[PDB]
This record gives sequence, structure tokens and C-alpha cells, in this order.
Amino acid sequence: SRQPLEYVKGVPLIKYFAEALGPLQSFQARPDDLLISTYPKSGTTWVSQILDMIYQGGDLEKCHRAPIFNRVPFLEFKAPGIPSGMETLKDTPAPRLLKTHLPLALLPQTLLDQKVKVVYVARNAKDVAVSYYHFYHMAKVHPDPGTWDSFLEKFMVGEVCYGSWYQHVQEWWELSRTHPVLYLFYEDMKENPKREIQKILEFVGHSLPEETVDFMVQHTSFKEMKKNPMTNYTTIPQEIMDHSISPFMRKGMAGDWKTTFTVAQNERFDADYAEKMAGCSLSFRSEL
Ligand SMILES: Nc1ncnc2c1ncn2[C@@H]1O[C@H](COP(=O)(O)O)[C@@H](OP(=O)(O)O)[C@H]1O
Ligand SMILES: N#Cc1cc2ccc(O)cc2oc1=O
Repeated sequence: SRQPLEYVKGVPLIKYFAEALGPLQSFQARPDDLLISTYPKSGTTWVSQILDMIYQGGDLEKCHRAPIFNRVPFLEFKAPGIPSGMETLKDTPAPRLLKTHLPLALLPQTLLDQKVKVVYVARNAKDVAVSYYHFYHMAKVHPDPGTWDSFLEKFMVGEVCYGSWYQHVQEWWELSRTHPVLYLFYEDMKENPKREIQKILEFVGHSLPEETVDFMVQHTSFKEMKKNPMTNYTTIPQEIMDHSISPFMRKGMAGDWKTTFTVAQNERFDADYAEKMAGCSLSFRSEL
């Protein structure tokens, strides 16, 4: 493991994800599919759990039928010993929830032709960066992230798995212009999850009772999801993920980046960020 990244169409990737793209070429989307798309560490699991509960009518015992990574197939996923997004998906009953981090340049065209509904979650880049740094350590398939300063440097030039956060959040934002895309923010979800959930409920067309929403709002909170082995990844083998080094469910906070970023890193990050997100309507909250 810890192989360096491989590049495909300008997108750096973990070697195994890269290979995954082959079999991923045969994939056929259905009109009733729903795609969960985020830049890594931006709240994929949060919203996956939310979405699956909606798909099970709120029943909690049904959501414990299997790991979230089995309930929500990971499109580009493939790893040494353990089913590939494509396998797991063969036994996946419709309507299907699917997970991806792929930028548009790599996204299977079938998804756009079938006009598949997309739920996109964005998070502030500073928190994403810190989160991703910690994730790199614990998720052993990735290259050495190095020191934090070193990793922060790569993250600014997009030399991390999945490429530039700046390109990802902006390209799906423009797609939303003209594809059914619910475009959400991690920090809004943090602020008032109930509100975000109604948005999701509306988006997917379903409608659920208050009692049921508050129910979901609470079994989708960080602590509950941190408790639940069907969401905390603690059944994924040690070799792929060691939660000792760092939990998948680490902090779940907005503003955590302030205890990692140095003042110098912050000033340099802010200056470069301006340049890159210039002429863009996207407006992020670094803190609540
Ligand atoms: N229910 C929840 N509420 C808030 N944050 C959550 C959450 N479940 C997971 N997260 C956080 O989302 C990040 C991982 O997202 P993804 O699923 O996209 O990889 C981690 O952030 P931290 O590293 O800040 O803890 C994780 O703690
Ligand atoms: N190896 C590996 C993994 C990479 C990975 C990347 C993104 C993600 O959301 C979940 C992931 O889970 C993994 O097990």
C-alpha cells in the first residue's frame, strides 16, 4: 500500500480507484438513481445516512442491515480485499443511492444522460484540508501525506487524491445551473440539520412527518453516527483504515481548522483562495 497517486485525465487518484475506472465504463445509470457527490471529507457519510433513512421510511432497524458503504455503493471504489463499488452494486436494489467524489471530467456519462438526481455537499476548504490530512493517515491506501505544512501545500495545488477542491466545488456549482442538483453546505447542515433535511425530502419528492424528521435529525447527529458501527467504518478492515491513528468520525465540527492552521498558513491560504475563487457566486462560512 501507500503507493503514489496515479493520474487520469488530469485527476490524481489512488492506484486502486484508477483501475476501478475500467469496470466503471460498463456502468448503466437508471432514471431513478440518486447520486451523492462530494469532494472528499465534505460530509458524504452524513448525507448518505440521511438519504438512506428517507429511503427506508425512517425505520432504523432497516438501516442497520449493512454498513453505509454497502448500503450506498461507492462508484469509483475498489480496494485490495473487499468488493468494488461495481460489485456491491450488482446486488443493489432500486431505487439506488450511489456515492462518488469524481470530478465531472471523470464522471460516467450515463449519469448525465439519464438525468440522475444529484445531491452535492460542499464544505469550507480549510476544514476539508484538516479533515483530509487526518484522513490520509488513517486511510492507509493513500500516499504519505507528510507533515501538515507539506500536505497543505499539495492541497492548494490539488496534488491530492481527487485533485483541486476549488475545481470540484465550482464545477458542480455550475452544473447545478442546469442539471437537477441539490447543492448543500456542510455548515448549513451543522447550523440547522432539520432545515437541510426538509430540503432533501422536498428534493427527492418524499414527504415525512415531523415526529419522523426530528427522529432523523437525531440519528444523523455526529455523536449518534459516531456510535453506530453501521456508519463509523469500524468494520472496514484495519489494513484499509486504522481508527487508532485517527477516527473516521473525528470532530464533526465547523471551525476546527483554527487549531491546526498557523497564522502564516492562514494568510497564504487566504491570499491564494481569493485568486482561485475569484468571479464565483459560491460563498462559504469558515465558522459558526
Ligand atoms: N453526522 C455528522 N455530522 C457532522 N459531521 C459528520 C457527521 N458524520 C461524519 N461527519 C464528518 O464528516 C467528515 C467526513 O466526511 P466524508 O463522509 O465526506 O468523508 C469528517 O469530518 P472531521 O474530519 O472534521 O471529523 C466526519 O467527522
Ligand atoms: N482505501 C480507501 C478509502 C478511500 C475513501 C475515499 C473517500 C471516501 O469517501 C471513503 C473512502 O473509504 C476508503 O476506504
